[PDB]
Amino acid sequence: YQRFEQAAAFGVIASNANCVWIPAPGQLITSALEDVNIWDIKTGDLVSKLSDGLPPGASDARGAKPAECTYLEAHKDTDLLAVGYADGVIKVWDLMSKTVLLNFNGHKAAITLLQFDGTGTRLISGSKDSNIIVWDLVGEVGLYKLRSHKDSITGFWCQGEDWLISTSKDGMIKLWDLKTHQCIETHIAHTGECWGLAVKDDLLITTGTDSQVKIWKLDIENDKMGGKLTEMGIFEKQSKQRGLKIEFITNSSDKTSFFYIQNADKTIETFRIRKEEEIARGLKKREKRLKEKGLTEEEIAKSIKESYSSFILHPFQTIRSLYKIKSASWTTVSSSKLELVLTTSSNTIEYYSIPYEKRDPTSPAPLKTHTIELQGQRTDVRSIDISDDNKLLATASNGSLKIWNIKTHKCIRTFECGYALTCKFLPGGLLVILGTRNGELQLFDLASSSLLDTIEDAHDAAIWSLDLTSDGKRLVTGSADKTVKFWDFKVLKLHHDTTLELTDDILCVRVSPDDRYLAISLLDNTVKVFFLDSMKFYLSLYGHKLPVLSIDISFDSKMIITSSADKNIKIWGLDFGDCHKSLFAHQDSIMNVKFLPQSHNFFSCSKDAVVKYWDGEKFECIQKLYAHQSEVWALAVATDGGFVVSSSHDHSIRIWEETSLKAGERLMEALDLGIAEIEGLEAYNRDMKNAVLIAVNKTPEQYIMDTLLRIRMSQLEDALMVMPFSYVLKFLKFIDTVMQNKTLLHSHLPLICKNLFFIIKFNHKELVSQKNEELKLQINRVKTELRSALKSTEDDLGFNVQGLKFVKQQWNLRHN
Amino acid sequence: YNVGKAEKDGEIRLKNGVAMSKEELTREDKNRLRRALKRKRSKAKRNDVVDTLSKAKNITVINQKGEKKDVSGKTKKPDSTNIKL
Amino acid sequence: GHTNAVQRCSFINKQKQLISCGADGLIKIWDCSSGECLKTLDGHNNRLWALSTMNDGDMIVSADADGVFQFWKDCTEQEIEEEQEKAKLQVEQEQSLQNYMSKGDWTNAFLLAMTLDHPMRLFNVLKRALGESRSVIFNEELDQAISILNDEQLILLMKRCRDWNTNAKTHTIAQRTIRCILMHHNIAKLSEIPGMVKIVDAIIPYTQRHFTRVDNLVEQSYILDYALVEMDK
Amino acid sequence: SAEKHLSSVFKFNQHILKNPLVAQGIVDKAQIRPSDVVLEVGPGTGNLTVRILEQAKNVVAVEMDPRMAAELTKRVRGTPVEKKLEIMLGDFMKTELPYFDICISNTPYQISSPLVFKLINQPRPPRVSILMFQREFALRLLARPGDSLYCRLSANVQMWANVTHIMKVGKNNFRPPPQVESSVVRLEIKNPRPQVDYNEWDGLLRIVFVRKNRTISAGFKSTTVMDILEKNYKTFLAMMHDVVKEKIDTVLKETDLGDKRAGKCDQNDFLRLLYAFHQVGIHFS
Amino acid sequence: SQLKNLKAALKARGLTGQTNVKSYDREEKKKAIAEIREEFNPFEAVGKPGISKQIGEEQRKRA
RNA sequence: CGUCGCUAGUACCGAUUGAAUGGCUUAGUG
Repeated sequence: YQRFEQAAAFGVIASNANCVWIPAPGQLITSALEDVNIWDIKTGDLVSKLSDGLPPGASDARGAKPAECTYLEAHKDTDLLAVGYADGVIKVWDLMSKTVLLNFNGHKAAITLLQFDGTGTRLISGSKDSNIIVWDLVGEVGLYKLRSHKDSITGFWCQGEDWLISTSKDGMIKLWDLKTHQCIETHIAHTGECWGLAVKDDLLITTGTDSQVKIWKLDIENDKMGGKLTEMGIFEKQSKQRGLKIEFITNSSDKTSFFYIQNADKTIETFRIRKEEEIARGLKKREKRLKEKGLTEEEIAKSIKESYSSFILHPFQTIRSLYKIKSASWTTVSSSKLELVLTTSSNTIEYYSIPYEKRDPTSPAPLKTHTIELQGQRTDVRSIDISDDNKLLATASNGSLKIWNIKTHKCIRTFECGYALTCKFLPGGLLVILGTRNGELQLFDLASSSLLDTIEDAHDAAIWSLDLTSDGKRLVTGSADKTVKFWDFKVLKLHHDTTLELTDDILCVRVSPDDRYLAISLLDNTVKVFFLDSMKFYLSLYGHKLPVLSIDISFDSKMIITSSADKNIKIWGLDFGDCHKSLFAHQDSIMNVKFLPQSHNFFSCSKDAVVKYWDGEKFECIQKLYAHQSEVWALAVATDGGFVVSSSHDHSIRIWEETSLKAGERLMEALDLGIAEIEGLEAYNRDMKNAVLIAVNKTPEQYIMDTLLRIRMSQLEDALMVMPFSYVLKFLKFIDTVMQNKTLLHSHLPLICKNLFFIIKFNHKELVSQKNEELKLQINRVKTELRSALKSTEDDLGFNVQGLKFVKQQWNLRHN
Repeated sequence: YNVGKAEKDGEIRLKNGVAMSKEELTREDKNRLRRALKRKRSKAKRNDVVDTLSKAKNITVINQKGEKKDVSGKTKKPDSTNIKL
Repeated sequence: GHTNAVQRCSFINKQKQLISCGADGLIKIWDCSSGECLKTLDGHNNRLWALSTMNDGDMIVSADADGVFQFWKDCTEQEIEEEQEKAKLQVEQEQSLQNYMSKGDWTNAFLLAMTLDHPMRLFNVLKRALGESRSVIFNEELDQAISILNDEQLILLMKRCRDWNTNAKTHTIAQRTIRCILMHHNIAKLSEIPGMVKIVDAIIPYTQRHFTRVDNLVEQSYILDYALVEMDK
Repeated sequence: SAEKHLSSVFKFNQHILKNPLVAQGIVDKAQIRPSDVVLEVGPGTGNLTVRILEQAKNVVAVEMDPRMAAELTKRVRGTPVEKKLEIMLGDFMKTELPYFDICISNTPYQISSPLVFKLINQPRPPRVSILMFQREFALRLLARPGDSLYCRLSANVQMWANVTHIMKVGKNNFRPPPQVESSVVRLEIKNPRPQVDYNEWDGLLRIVFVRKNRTISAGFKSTTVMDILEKNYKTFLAMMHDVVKEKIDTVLKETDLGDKRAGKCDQNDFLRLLYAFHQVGIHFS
Repeated sequence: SQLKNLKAALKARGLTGQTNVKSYDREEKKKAIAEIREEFNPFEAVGKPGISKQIGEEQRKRA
């Protein structure tokens, strides 16, 4: 067959990933799914696009849906971009190189937040896997990681390499000592979940699920072993919804600290720290007011503490925007004015500039300098059509109608409309028809660039589907009104000719390429086929478990394929109304299934974001191509069949176009290494007068003892038995050095005693023959220290038991 | 005296003589101990006809309330906006 | 859910909840949305007539047919504030214990472990503290710390040492802890502590077994003087 | 967890026929068409069920004893007719039964009276049903007007269906032998259902059958009959004891029915009585 | 021996193991069943010649 | 000793002109 692949993707400015900003008023780099886009704020269009590679639909592309980049984080000085993907792989990028600088895969979940250190060597990585792994770009490895947090990493702050603060989704904030790799102290950031953190100077502010935002102080040199991060007060903000991101600004000349809090609702609420002598002036004033009120000195002091948070900071402005913001960034700083960039859930980027002087801003409301909507669509595409001439793509969603040229991938014409459900496009590229849920039928002409005629009362209910005859004279409408209505064009306006009653509402309408007959879907799970010339019922198609979502008619017109929410795609023979075969293609509901023109084969798209190619003759999936991260709402095929387009809830539009050591033996080796080492250490010291042990990070005597401890007991006696004498002499040297270290002896005395007795018993004749006078001293010394150790434990045992029974006797006498 | 189960619900005490309070265990050790328990428990004429009823597929059981259910005890077997949206 | 007839029904918490007085004398609180008895309040032994609520049910008064007036007052936030505070103390203690063990301040770690009831940390604090001692019983400060334990803490400690003693690999640690306590407390006082003697009962047999052991390991030791005296010849 | 559910609906606590001719006769008199689905009540071991399955497109067996259902299952397992048998276990008087053209039943005698009307009230009822009843209950169904056994049950069933005797079954034909004799009858439900209110027909039939051998006029002399009927007239006016007395007097006099006995009355006689009260505004039920 | 090959061959076609695993068309599975059954019957590993007498019998049933 | 599961709970993402309440407000009554 002929393989299919995805050539070029568009239609989305960026996904729900953080905004990354570079000055230029500024330029913003925001990513779309796996690819990265750069949008200049002044122009409103992208300067350039950064794409990883591995185009979707290619053989080398992985079957499973690709992971989008959740978090983009940049360092200007190195000119490098860190990309965090859903799977967990972190890819280092350079905007100039246009490729991946470095690939890091150590996180099992998506990366929550990121940070380049100023040096650029270390990149702090935070993931939802509850682990912070500090990644070294120049080292190409993770030097270490932090695991104490029990929930996802909502934020972290590391300006100084020495110390680190991290805040978790659970709500516990834990200061970290990096060199020791342990958390210094733990306090709850909030009773609820903590999602936002920000450190500046001594000041620490955190926001939780509740409205109130908590102010903290941290004294890095306190070293009190307690109260390292402490709260003075909590100030209640207006928005009950939390703040995902907190970023601050100060101007050194101004000496004023402004900041925003990016909330999960559209409004971003902002706050400003008051200037200290003004706070001092306010403190004096409030003391005055209290004296006129008559409060006592103790009362006067009390009110200062409660209002102390109010003394510190005040709101300079609350900025409100048209669309919900996924992320925001502090772009520009100036005492004269502030300018901010924010990326919206509706895929449009808004940028606001506000001037202020002294306490409050001059402008009562924020003003938007620029926007990015030319390439942006506010709502997901419900219905897509391909132009007959094949050089125009018609895109329809709520309150918007977009036409996209194939080569440019840029919107040539934008049309205002209603909640359009289905889109249809007449032959010759003159007109397009849109059907709204409100009941109105909207007709536009590309040359007019405006609506010709609207019939609000065409259908009282929603026009859930629409189709045209091959001649195009008759327009077939299927609506929730339970009646199929036929509209005939006249010269241009539409007039109603005939209506067909039906028992249920119409889900879809499909007119055959030959125009002989019309197929109708209904809610009762049944498909019906009517003769178009006579409007007489011809045959039904029964047995579907759930309603059919789409109906398509093959070019030969002998077979139709019904796609239904039951997740089974069924092909039906019209000549006699039989189902030739049924396939469970997708794990979720199948929206649309389209015959390839002049081919029995068909594409299919479903809620679970899987789009598949199926052969009519083989009746099996030709190719499984997975590109979207969300439900693929609709699919349209070119007249030639060269290219096919799909739309997903992500707002992205994709164009698809065809191209061994034995027990005891290890003890022998371990003994040689350590005894070689201890002989050296003694050898080196007398003169003054290996790699494995370093990795073990234990003493040469300690390393062997782990080996001895490692040996299983049942094989231990045989291990000693096979052991030659020359190594037994080494093993006696081992004990003496172990015996020198008193701490290790008592920890493992019982095991050492049994081994020594077995060896001496098993080599008593060999031992006695040896004439080494030094060997006397080794056996003598081990004896004296062994006796003290054994006697000590015995004396403690006999001491305890004797008094232990004494207690029993005394209790008996009392109760007896 | 013989070591038994933990008296406190929040602790695990093995026969080894070691007690394990749940709070101090790290997540990884919590997982294996759960798996360790799993292996321990894993190894640890009317009936003859009832399996025949469950063996057969073409048997429908009617309860007192009148509903039809299979032998296993499970019931043997729309909004326009939801289906299309 | 009411065992006897319900004679008063009044809404509280705005729409959210309804309180019902039953002829059993039982005042039941229900969630209107889910219709489930959240709480069952029993302050009367007789059947009820009057159920007056104030401040959206923050204050509830129920009168008994006997002539007893019983007043309930809302304390949900009060209870929630309490548990919140204890969690703050518990998390602080858990961290501080961890810091001390890394630092090696076994004495402070010892106190925290007993309060938090952490056996492994109680194992590690004593085990490696003994190791430092090996390099009166444990050390002057920790020995003093052992002296100050209250009756409840002593019983908790003795519950462990019993469980420690039975295993030969760990009896060594427990005995020294027993040694310190007998050496740093009035032995008379230890006997009055209820339940101590039954703990004392289990330690004795295992102590004797370990005493027969070790003595035997001692006994095998003059295999080495048999080596010395023999080759001296 | 089969025991979990089957034990929740049953506790797991009958005279079995041993005469092959009656089973052969019952199936033979059914005259089963090849394109008919049969509801079989009381399959028992399956001796009747297997024969029906041979000549039936489908057979739906309904059983009360989980013991006996399995023996049906074992008998038919791995057979060409296995696909054509569906066994419903449990009470079937409460469940809405499926479509069926013929009903062959070794019916439990306890549910004999409910069963006969469930078929009659079954929407689109079976065209013919071979039911096996006892002599006493069956003879009431077959009882004709003027006979000793003529009763309300006969009057009610006869107008919604025709019942005909097939054969007599002796108590020896079963073991352990029942204390009562047995019989087989054929019930043919009328299509279309005679358009008379189910309640009204019962209402008139009941008040006159309180004493079947007593005059109809006397049956309306009871004080409660006037009170229950008087309020029924108050219902007619909403959407007077002397008046309803007089109205009853005219009806029984004009129809010449006030001096005869319910035990000696035909369908037409009651229908005429049913009309004459409707004209004067009296509705029974 | 032969058992080990059976599990591996079945597993390669997806004939064994849990189906609801998170993180092949059925008819082709049936085709695999036929291939597995015929392949693991050496009598009908392969047997030496002359073991079976199917050809002699079938030729005769034709007669 | 591991990986993936199943159950309970906590929160998260956006679609279901999601639905239902209330605050203000356009316009029409009053």
